[PDB]
Amino acid sequence: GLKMFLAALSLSFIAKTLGAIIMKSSIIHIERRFEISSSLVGFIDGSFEIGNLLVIVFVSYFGSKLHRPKLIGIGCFIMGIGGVLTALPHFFMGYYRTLSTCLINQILSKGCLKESGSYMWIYVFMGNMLRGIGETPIVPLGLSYIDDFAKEGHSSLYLGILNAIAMIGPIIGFTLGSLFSKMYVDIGYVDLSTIRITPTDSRWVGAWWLNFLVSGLFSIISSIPFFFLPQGFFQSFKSILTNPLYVMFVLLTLLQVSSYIGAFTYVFKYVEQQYGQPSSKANILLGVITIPIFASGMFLGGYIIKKFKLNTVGIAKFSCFTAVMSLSFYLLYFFILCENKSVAGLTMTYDGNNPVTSHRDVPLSYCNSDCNCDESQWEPVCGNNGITYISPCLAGCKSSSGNKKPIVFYNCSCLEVTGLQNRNYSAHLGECPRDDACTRKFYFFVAIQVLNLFFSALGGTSHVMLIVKIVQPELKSLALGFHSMVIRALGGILAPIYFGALIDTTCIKWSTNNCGTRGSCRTYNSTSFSRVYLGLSSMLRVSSLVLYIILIYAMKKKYQ
Ligand SMILES: *[C@@H]1O[C@H](CO)[C@@H](O[C@@H]2O[C@H](CO)[C@@H](O)[C@H](O)[C@H]2NC(C)=O)[C@H](O)[C@H]1NC(C)=O
Ligand SMILES: C[C@]12CC[C@H]3c4ccc(OS(=O)(=O)O)cc4CC[C@@H]3[C@@H]1CCC2=O
Ligand SMILES: *[C@@H]1O[C@H](CO)[C@@H](O)[C@H](O)[C@H]1NC(C)=O
Repeated sequence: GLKMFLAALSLSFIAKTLGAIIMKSSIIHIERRFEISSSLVGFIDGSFEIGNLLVIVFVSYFGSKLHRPKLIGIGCFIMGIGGVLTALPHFFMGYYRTLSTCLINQILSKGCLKESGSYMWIYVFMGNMLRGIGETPIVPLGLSYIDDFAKEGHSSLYLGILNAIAMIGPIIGFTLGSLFSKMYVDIGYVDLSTIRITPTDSRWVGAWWLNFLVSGLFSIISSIPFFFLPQGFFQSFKSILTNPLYVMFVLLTLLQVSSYIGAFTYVFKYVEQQYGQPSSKANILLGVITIPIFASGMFLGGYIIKKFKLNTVGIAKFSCFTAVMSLSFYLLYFFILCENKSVAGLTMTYDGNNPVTSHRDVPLSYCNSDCNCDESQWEPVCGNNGITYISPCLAGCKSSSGNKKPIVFYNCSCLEVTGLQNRNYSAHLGECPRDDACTRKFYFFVAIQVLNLFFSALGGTSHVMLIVKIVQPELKSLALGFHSMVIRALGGILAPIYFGALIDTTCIKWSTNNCGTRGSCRTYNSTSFSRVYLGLSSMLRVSSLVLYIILIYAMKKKYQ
């Protein structure tokens, strides 16, 4: 009889997952467009959790479940509104808007402060918090209703089946995300034949608002069927944290999730700054190749735990095994890397021959000297030598071909290598793409990501199964609830934040905002991005592994 409820919940789970990706696939765009640092784009990303942590508290004191289906419905409806709200800042903000050649010819010749636009991110941040306030009722209350209507061995298995179908969402999310990150932000408003920036450039902000509008409409449509369907605490918390093992595990999980959440939030920016790949490719490769294998990994983990008869002391050893395997593959990321992009004036002297300690305050070279011009304009042009430059004026170029589609500057004062004197010094817009070898290494990156995430998923269910055998039977609901709350809150709100702070400390060139304020990051120090990204994710992981080993030792003792 209750097939209706299951269908509806599946729609909702598909909707929930679609929502989460639409947020993490638009990070590279929202950040790029509202012009905020990586830290805030982490804050905005976390606000979703921030809302989740809010709704929890409000129900805990002065709230409770009542008529589950209508509640799930109002939750999904609020999630959809929130998606629509998050898309809304685009319709009342304005158009998302340097080719100046050398001006040796001419030499020695308030509103921005009051920029509400500067706190316009506060809109998206709110919308995401709405989404968080609305999503929370889905999972726990849906599982409660299931367990209310379930025969022997049904509610839990139902979680499994629903989780499987949910994996159809990330597939569409990334697929749609790959489609809308190729469409310029003002698509339909501006004639797309004049926009010079390309999807590979670092100023390209794709249609994120389409992502959010589609996610919101899907969420509302999935909220529709839920209507017309049905017709002390602290004391235990004390105990749950009194059990040393539980504490070890929650800490163990928190460490890994923070390594997962940071990596997910900034994987698109890492793909783009290390290898030359845009966001559209990354999105679709994660959606077509990685997600089916991730679902296969989750299924295989469940089956391995269900068939091989792995007990408590054994399930922990198996999950640790998955981790050693995942970490091994992750630690391989450090051998499939790529040299730094030589951005004259940022990683080297302007003459392109001497490398310097600081990106900041690099003295102008003869070539980039008399040509006085801005020093905060990121209009990158790469020359025949293959070294990126900052701006056509900072490269000392004199003449331009014109607004014709291929814009090739000439007579550039820099690029004064003596080996190409007979050759020209033309430099076309954009940065120059990385050598083929790096594009090749991108595929090793995708393969290592696939294998890592497969071995990660292999231990997915094991986490829930363990969090229930490490704790006394009468504390389970509270123990798993506190686990989920700690993981979501801490990992979700803090990890996108400090990962972005450290990625910020790796940034080389920032862009002026409306009124003289660090805006967004135009180019990064790839190698440092790695040591701060791949590095913080590895230590968090290694530390998780280290505690597991300790946990296994202890479990091997407690039961023996
Ligand atoms: C780029 O430099 C070339 C070579 O100097 C310029 O071509 C010469 O321009 C000047 C003035 O017209 C004269 O030397 C000759 O008429 C041109 N022939 C050459 C090769 O000497 C060219 O005009 C410059 N283009 C700009 C404005 O960037
Ligand atoms: C598998 C996933 C899509 C992308 C995933 C990912 C991708 C790269 C990544 O970092 S990477 O260095 O391993 O590539 C971390 C993660 C963490 C989990 C994250 C999602 C969970 C649900 C989902 O559909
Ligand atoms: C330099 O540019 C000229 C056009 O001005 C082009 O004909 C030439 O092939 C380029 N390089 C060489 C080999 O001189």
